[PDB]
Amino acid sequence: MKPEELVRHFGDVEKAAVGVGVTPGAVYQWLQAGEIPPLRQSDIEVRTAYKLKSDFTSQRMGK
Amino acid sequence: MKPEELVRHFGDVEKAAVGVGVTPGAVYQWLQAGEIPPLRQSDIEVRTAYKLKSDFTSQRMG
DNA sequence: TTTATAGCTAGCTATAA
DNA sequence: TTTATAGCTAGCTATA
Repeated sequence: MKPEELVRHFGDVEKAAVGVGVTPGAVYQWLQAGEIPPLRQSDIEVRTAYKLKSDFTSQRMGK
Repeated sequence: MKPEELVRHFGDVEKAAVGVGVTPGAVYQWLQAGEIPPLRQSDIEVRTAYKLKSDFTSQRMG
């Protein structure tokens, strides 16, 4: 999943940082990079009960 | 998931290490500690197509 | 609220038995 | 094969 999809999912940056257990500064860094680091994407996919999918899972499932 | 479940799943430490994209020495650390680090547990769950469950998922389904 | 970035350390890899 | 641990940096937190 892309940082903007994470922000849509929880509603804003503050709620996204609380939703995945980081500081807002981590979410702004993902947004600026246009990318969530890979173990983090797995952890977000797990912690959201797969409502958000990692790039790994989307690729594996054939997009 | 516990480090013993991870190793039983792949067959041995070498195969576990290849299976989750780490060196065997990372797997020996998890076994000796008795725990796999949290983000790592999530990655193993995703990379095994949910065949192994993180402690988080195990607890949530309980 | 967001940007920019210094500064730290968990959790790896590398190594030497 | 496994132990013990040094060497190291990605990816955070803390800040300004």
